[PDB]
Amino acid sequence: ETSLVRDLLYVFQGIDGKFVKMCNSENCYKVDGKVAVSKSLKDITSKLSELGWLHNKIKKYTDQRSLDRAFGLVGQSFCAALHQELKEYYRLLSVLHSQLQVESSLTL
Amino acid sequence: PNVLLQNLCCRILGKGEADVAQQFQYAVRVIGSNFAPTVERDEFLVTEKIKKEFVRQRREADGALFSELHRKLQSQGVLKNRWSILYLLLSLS
Amino acid sequence: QKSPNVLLQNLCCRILGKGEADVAQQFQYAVRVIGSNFAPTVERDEFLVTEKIKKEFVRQRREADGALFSELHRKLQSQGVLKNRWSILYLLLSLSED
Amino acid sequence: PNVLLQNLCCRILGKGEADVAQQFQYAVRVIGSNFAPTVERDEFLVTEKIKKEFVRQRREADGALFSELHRKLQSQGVLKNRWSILYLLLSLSEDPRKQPNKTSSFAAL
Amino acid sequence: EPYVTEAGREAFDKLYKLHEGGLQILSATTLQPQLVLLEETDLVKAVLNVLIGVVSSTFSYNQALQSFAVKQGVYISGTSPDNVSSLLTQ
Amino acid sequence: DARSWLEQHIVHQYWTSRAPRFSHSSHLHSNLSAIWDQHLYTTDPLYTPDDKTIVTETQVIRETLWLLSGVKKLLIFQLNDGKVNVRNDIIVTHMTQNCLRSVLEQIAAYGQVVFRLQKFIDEFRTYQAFMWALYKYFISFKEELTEIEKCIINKDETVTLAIVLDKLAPRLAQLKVLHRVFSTGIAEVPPDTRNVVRASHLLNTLYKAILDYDNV
Amino acid sequence: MIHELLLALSGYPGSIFTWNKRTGLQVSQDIPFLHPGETSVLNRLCKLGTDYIRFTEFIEQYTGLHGIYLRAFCRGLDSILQPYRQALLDLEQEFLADPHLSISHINYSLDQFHLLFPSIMVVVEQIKSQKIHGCQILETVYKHSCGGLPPVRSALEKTLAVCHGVMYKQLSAWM
Amino acid sequence: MIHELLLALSGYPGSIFTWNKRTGLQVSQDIPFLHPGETSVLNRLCKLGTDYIRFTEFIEQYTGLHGIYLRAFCRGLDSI
Amino acid sequence: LYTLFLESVQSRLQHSESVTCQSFELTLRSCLYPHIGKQYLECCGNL
Amino acid sequence: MSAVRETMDVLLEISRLLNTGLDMETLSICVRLCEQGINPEALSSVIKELRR
Amino acid sequence: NMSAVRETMDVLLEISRLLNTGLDMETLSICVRLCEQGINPEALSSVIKELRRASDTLK
Amino acid sequence: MSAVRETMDVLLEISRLLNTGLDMETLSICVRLCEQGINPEALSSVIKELRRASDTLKA
Repeated sequence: ETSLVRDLLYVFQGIDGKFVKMCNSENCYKVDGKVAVSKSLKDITSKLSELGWLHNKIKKYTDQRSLDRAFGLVGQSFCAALHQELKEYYRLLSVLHSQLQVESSLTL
Repeated sequence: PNVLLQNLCCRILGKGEADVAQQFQYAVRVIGSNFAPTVERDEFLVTEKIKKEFVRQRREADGALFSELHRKLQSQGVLKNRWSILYLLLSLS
Repeated sequence: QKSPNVLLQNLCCRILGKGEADVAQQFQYAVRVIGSNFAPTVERDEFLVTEKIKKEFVRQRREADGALFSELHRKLQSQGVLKNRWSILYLLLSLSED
Repeated sequence: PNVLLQNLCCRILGKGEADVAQQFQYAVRVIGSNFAPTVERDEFLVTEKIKKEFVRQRREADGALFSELHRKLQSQGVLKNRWSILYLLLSLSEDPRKQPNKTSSFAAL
Repeated sequence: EPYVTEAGREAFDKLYKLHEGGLQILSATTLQPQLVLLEETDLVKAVLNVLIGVVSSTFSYNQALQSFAVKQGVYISGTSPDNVSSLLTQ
Repeated sequence: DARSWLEQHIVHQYWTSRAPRFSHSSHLHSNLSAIWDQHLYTTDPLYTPDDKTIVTETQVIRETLWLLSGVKKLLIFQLNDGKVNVRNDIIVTHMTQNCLRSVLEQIAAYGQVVFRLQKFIDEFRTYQAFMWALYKYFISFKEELTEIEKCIINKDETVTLAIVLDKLAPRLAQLKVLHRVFSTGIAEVPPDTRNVVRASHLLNTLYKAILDYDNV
Repeated sequence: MIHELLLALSGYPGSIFTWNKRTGLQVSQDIPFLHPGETSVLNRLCKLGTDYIRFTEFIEQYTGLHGIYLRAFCRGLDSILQPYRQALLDLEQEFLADPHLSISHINYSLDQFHLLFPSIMVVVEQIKSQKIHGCQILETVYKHSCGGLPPVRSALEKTLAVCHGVMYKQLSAWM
Repeated sequence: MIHELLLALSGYPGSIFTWNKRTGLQVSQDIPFLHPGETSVLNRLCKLGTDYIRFTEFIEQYTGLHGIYLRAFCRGLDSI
Repeated sequence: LYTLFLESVQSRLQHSESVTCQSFELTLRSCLYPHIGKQYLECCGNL
Repeated sequence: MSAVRETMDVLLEISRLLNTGLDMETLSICVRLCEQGINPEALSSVIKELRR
Repeated sequence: NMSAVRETMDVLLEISRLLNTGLDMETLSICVRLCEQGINPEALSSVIKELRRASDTLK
Repeated sequence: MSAVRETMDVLLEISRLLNTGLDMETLSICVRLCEQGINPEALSSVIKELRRASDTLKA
């Protein structure tokens, strides 16, 4: 329960945490490996998977951005511009993780 | 209760203790008829409203900061009727 | 985990051949013994102890065993995960037999 | 003797002025068992044990110094209680090589 | 916290009293020497008098040497540790 | 009682164990050494739990600040003049013993040099006036010593590893460049003939150094 | 978590932060209490301290092959690491102001420096795998500051400016 | 410490600052509740008040061999 | 000659930032080489 | 007490951001009332009339 | 880490067999840990020896 | 009392060279004990037992 709640924070950052997902490149779908979990709160983490899936595609364009300074002048200055709004994504994530540690609700 | 209510009239009007009488009766009546909250208690609704307001004025940077600061208010663990205070600030913008 | 007492209980249990509580009395005895004041005999030289062990092998005519041990000492030192080698060498010294 | 032996029990532990009761009563019992020594007096013989010990631990320089200090000691004032003092320092003599195992992990047993 | 160096005078005073005590046990006399209050500003007035050749309550004039005599003990000696006991004599 | 007053108003002892020792803090990030040490005691069945002198935050750092412009300290197991090395049991509350050593050895070397530079101070004139230029420069490093000494004695002291060691951080580099000039200067001083060559090849490393540094 | 990583970012090694000097870096996370998700991102911040200690080694080696413009670019480049290091102690107080922050705060502050740090480290490595020295370091960094990324192109004009200033000294005396 | 270190500096014996005639004035070794580390520098601070009363003795012997220039050297050094 | 040197160094630095001087210490020696001259030409006059 | 200061600081900063026209003393008073379970609606209503 | 404990266990195990002993490796592994937890070599020897005295009598 | 101060400075040199590990205050207690008469064996025996005891109590 609370463990899926830490684990969606790791998938908003787009880098697989607690469980193996076997996905990062057609969604990000969590696998708990049980039938006893409901699929009414694993359907919610398939909406939280598609926010993290579409995240890693902006990060990986910026990983192809690292060049000595080859092709384009505008070509890495564009991806520069996509790194600013990406920084802000990370700012809405820093208030979420702070909700998790014991100090309204922590629900999904 | 009474002393605090009076001190408020005194402070905002910048006038002394027995010079606030007429307003003092108005506040006691308005407060007396609607003393307690009539709406559910739910911190989340207010934080969303405060954040839509910032969105509405495209003062998004002050909005982002406001979330950090609200989290800080919660984490300290000192207040209990956080919602009401935030709703009072929001009403006064 | 690896506290002095736990480590001693494991010794008693397996050696006597019985359960944890059947070796309970010898466990009490053991603790009394360890907690006896003993003053270090080794406050110097890893070398001098190694020499005594080598002397034990020669003394029993187990020369081949001393030839191999000498090489093995050099290895023991080299991996060096033991920071109280000397103590171990003394323990082994007292357990020397034919 | 009681105020002196006691104050030793407080200082050694560095703490406790009645929490050192156990150690006091114990010190008193120990002192109350009658030891007899191997050699009583002679300044030269105790001084010699300290010189040989010096050589043995590889603190040869210091051993050289100790002799100057010994002579000095007589001149600042003559002792009648020296053998016993010089012994006490002897029994507390240590080697500059090696540690005595752990004695801060030994408490847990 | 502070160590003695930073800790002003008091810490040093408590230390001096403890240290002297340590030595004081082997020496046996009728009564052990103890402090008798003067303040540091009261010492500078007893010395103002001894320059003209008048006694205070730390000086006892001796006709036998035609000289003055200060307290020899652990008599308060400022906050110095029995240093004024030798310095004030000069 | 003089002893109970001394125990309260001066920091608990670290050269002796007679007065125990601050080893708590209330966050969950500052007990790091105990958890890390625990993790190892669960993880390696061969672990020696190292015996460690507890500090007592920002008192090992004032004693490194002593060293850096003054005398040797016996909470540092230094040996000879060319070896000034770190005691093998000092820890700070909220850092790993391995991690902490790694820094104590940085600033160990920057006090290694200051102890060497002091070892040249003894009580021709060219060679005396070069030694006195080193020492005239020292009163401006001891001038800083009392600056940083007043920040840490104050309550709340609000100094630590990362904001104490930035104030002396340009002077730390100015003493590093004292070292190369003087290490390559003297080398004919222990073999025979001082006569002209001690003065001349010590003017020469000085002259190379003002050409190397000023003109770049 | 936080204070060992703040100072492994300044380039002082842990043993839960293994660094084996100039052949590589191993991240060294076998840590129970830090989650497999919070340690995975912690490796992403670690790569940015690997490139930070591959850069300071080039400082201390050439201020202390031959050329006055190797060490003039060394006093240009420290000025650019001056807000990097400035940010390292402002974070020290960030974890003292409240203790309700974790490493998500460290991911957020360090992306601004993430667009500086491989991109300048590749510039000096390209200088040094060709073994470029003299006035043509300045032409090398000029054809890099002709490049893109809006922070880096302003930064390398500052690193160009202190050792072009050393150029300016020769031809002022020469004239 | 503060007035107490001025009067060890004049060279005059203290209790904490023992005089041993072999060495001049020196701080006594390893005094509890003071770390040993601060006394080493303190020994050096005593070394300027030790040589200073090794100095007044060079004065007072010839003031208050023989030589009219001995006591002229006393009035040379007093301004130092 | 030592005092004269400091004064000719001091007045160039104060007349701050050293950037009016270039480059930099050998310029200060080549002011001192005329300080030697005024003694070297004037000793040779009495000869 | 320490905690309470820090809390008043957050509250003052939030107030500034929301440009409400409350200072420290009026806000402390407002907080003490709210904490007693006062209806914020009614309270805002009084405060606006008091500012007029 | 798993390799390191094992290599160590092995060098000791060759040496033990050479001086002869009825002991298994597992008890020998404990002894290293007891030494590593400190403890004077005479206390360690006495307890080991004593256990062996007790075993032999018992069976 | 003048006498009492001189002896302790020379005495502290031997004890620190020889490794004994007694501070000033304690070194004064033993000198008292030896002057009032004590068997030397007892005095060494207690000091060693108190020391061993103290380190364990603390830890």
